[PDB]
This record gives sequence, structure tokens and C-alpha cells, in this order.
Amino acid sequence: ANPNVDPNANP
Amino acid sequence: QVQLVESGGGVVQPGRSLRLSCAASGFTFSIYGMHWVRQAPGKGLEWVALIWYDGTNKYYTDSVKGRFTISRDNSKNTLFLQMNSVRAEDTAVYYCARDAHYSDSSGYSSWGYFDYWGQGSLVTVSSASTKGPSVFPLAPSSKSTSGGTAALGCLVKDYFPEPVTVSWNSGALTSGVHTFPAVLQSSGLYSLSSVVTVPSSSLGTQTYICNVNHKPSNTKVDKKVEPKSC
Amino acid sequence: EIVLTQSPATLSLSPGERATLSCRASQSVSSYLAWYQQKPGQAPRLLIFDASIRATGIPARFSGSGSGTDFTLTISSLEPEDFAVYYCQQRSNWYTFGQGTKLEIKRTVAAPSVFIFPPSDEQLKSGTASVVCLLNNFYPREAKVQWKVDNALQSGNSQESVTEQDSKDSTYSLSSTLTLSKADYEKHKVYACEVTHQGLSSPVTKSFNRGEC
Amino acid sequence: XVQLXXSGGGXVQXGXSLXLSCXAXXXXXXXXXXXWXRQXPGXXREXVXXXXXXXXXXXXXDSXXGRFTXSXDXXXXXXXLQXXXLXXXDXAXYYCXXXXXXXXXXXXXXWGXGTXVTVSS
Repeated sequence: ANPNVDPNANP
Repeated sequence: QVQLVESGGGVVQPGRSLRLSCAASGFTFSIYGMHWVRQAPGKGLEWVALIWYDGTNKYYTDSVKGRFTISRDNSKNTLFLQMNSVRAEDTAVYYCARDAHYSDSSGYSSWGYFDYWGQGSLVTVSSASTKGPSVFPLAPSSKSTSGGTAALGCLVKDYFPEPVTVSWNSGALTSGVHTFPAVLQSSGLYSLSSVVTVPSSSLGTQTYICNVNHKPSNTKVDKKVEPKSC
Repeated sequence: EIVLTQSPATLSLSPGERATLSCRASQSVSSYLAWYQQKPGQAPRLLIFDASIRATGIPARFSGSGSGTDFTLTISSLEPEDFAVYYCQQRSNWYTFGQGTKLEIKRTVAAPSVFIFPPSDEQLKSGTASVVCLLNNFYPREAKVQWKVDNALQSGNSQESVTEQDSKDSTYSLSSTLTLSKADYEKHKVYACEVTHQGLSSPVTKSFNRGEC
Repeated sequence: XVQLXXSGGGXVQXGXSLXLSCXAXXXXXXXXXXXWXRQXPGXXREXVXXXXXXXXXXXXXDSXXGRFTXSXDXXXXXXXLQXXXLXXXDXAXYYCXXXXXXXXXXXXXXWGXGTXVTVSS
């Protein structure tokens, strides 16, 4: 429940 | 070649729904997280929501949680914001923005910034109904003369929604014209003035007419502005 | 929430000069800070991310520095395309923005010319009276408009609007609109707008007498 | 008191062609160079081409050489940017401007409102 994790492909 | 083209904005009554679209081109839409960020008139930027590249995770700012839904259709390169139960305070320019995914020489990743943005889609939430402005002269006189220059103008009052346009003498007069930003009155209707400065010697021999256009209501008004003797 | 406080609110500078903009975070955001540029009617533009990394296509005259809670955006030599509003943004904890610093074009002082307009007979017949005061072509931006009706200072019944800096002469203009019911307007004689500005040695008042126009 | 109105932008497939126009009102433009610039998202405005007065030549940026061509219709107070062999990288807002200096130092006092050109699929 963390909104600042990398939201893009290939993190 | 990154492009984000928004559509779907406009005037919505409170409690109703509106869906914004953000069509992406010039990059691989389906590998980027995407955000909505909004800007109320004359205010700063407020992050609204985020959706992962694959549509799995979604996050919202508290004031829209339970009312707005973010979604995407990667097959159509489109990002959506479904706005339900809208409130007046939702009035804003809504931008879609790409999450800025960066990788350095040693492979370290960065994210969480907004590197490309849509053009903005204005959503106006109001119970006001479409209304053309009433156009009144701002008449020149000795109390609107400084030196050898006189000011005159037109007050463009009680219209909804934005915008209006004002010209002078069917466009023949452009020098010295100032058309002010509208103000939202307590009534929920907008109002603005358009003014122009002219040589005071021309008040007797030159006719001045403001041409007001309010496209939402099909209002067109030519108003003669004649001098007074204050 | 992490609150970002920018200073100064407005920076008034000329092309070629160094501009220094500050952003302070209420708690550490490490280096998770970005700077944006925004011009009227346009979307924001990413300039700097991770506190000091310049985005692609951003001119080298832009540089960011800082960490923790104190950050600085520097424009080494301002250029005309740089006059704009600048925002900082953090992504350490959710996503918040500063309230903005406006980088405006400095010019010489111009005191406003002051004009007052009575309500039209046409508006009055409709039941309302708007009295408009115009402050034309002034710089710097700070000004005070005071309305007096029969020599009594008004409060709460006026709204102001201000143009952007003129593209040619970099001045501002301002309108103040005093709104009364027709019945209240008809109770009074003298309608006055009093203007103060740093370019004015004394306040400038324009007034009219109801029914003399 | 010059107004520049741009038109002719839009969406093209790669390899295709467009022609932008820049119509001037309130000044006869024949004596003045007119230039095209473009601004891709997030970048600064970059020179594209200039048409000087007729017989004083046209000059171009490296990025459009051999593909775009500027021309003038002085009688209609309009300048054009013929854009051939378009690529995705040409996607940008294109602006036109008048050089108010007849000696061609580029005093770009008046600008058009911009027209979007998108080159995709």
C-alpha cells in the first residue's frame, strides 16, 4: 500500500 | 515525439459524472505509469491519481478517493479519469502526465516525476446555467482622463461559462486595450471589464463600440460607449 | 503530508542575471525533488529531477542543488523564455508541490493612471450598480485600491482583476469593481477610488457625484 | 500592431507531407524576413527556416535541410513551410515570426499562436 513504488515497466 | 492529447472536459453540474480521456502517441504507452494532476484556476498543482503501466495498482489523493476512478486502455493508448459525484472544488484544469522513468549509466532507476504532460482539460463544476453577459458601457469623462488620455470600456457582467471575447470597433482598435481576467462572482456567474485608452480629443469625434462574443450562449453584442460629464 | 514552501513569492529580474529560487520541505525528502516551469495557459515542464539531474532538452543554464529539506534552482543567466512560474515537487511521500515562485520581468517604475467609471443608466434600471476603478500601465505590481462612498471606507463589496505583464511594456493593469444594489447606490452621492502605489508620492483619488455624469 | 495566424498543421503518417501557412494582418510583410520555429514538448523553441525578402534567399536548420522549404506569397501577406518526408521527430508546435529588422538581425517582435504537427504511424 505504498504509492511511491516504481509504477513503470522494468523497475 | 511524446504527445498526450486530452479530451472530455467541459461544464458539469455538481453530483454528475464526467470522463476525461488522455490519448498518447509517440512513445510506448503501455510501459509507463500515468498520473492525473489538476490545477484550480489561479492556484498551484495538485496530484490526483496514479495508475501503473499494467493497470494493476491505482492510487488516489484523499479528496477524490471513492469518487474518481483512474483506468487505462493500453490497446488504445488511452488513459482515463472517471469523475463521479463532482463538487465545485473539483473545478480545475486536469492534466495527464507520464511518470518519468529514468535509468543512469550504472543502471539505477528514478521515477515519480512528471516528464510529459497533456495540454490540459478544463472541468468546470457548477450549478450555474448557460447565460450570456449583460454588456454595459464604462463611459469616459473628466474622471477617466489622465493628462491628455481618456479611458473608456465595457463591463461584461453575469455570464456563464467562460469564455467571452471583446473587440473594439470591429477589430479596428487594438492599441491600448486591456481585457481583464474574469472573476467568479459570489453568484456563480463571471464578470469582466475590457478597457482602452484613447486621446481625449477624440471623444467628441470618434465613436467607440465594444463587440462582445459569448459563444456558449450565442450572445453577440455591439455596445456604443458614449462619453459622460462626471 | 510533506509541505513544500517556495521563496521568494516573486523574483523580479532582467535577462542575463542569475536567478536563485528556493524550496524548503517540511521534512526530509532526500533527493526526491523536481523543479518545473509553467507559463500561462500551458502545462508544466520538467526541468530538474532527483534534486540535481537536468531533464532532456533543458538548457544547461538551469541547475538544481540540495538534499534533505533545502533545495535551490539556479538559472545562471536568465533569458526571455525563462519568465514563468516555477514549482518544486517531491516524490518521497506521495506527491506534493510547492506553491510557486513567479519569475517576472523587471522594468522601471511606472505609477498607475487612475480612472473611475460610474454605473450605466442601463444597468441601474436593471437593479444593480457596478462602479469600476481602473489602474492602468503600472509597475511594480503592488498597489492598494480603497473605495469610499460618501467618504466612508468600503470593505467586502469589491473584486479585483489584474492582467499579466504586457508583452510590449511589461506593465500591469488592474480593475476594481465595487458592486452595490441599485437601492444602496441611490442612497449616496460621492463614489471614490483611492489608489496608492510606490510610484505615487500621494494617493490618487478619482471620484464622481451620482447624477452629475 | 501585427497579428500572425498559423494554419495547416495536423496528423501525418511518417513519410507524408504537410504545408503550414502563416498569414499576417495589419502590415504588408514584403519588406520583412519571416521565420519558422518549432517547439517539441519540453524543449526550447528551435529555428527551422527563414524566408528573407524575395531574392534575398531562404536559410534552413540542419534538422530540416532537404525536407522542408519556406516560400512566400507577398500578395496575400502569407508565408509557408512545405514539409515533406516527415518523421516522428518532427512532431512539435510550429511557430512563425516576423523579423522586424529589415537588415535581418532577427528582431522577432510578432509571433503566431502555433500550430501542432504530429507525425505518427
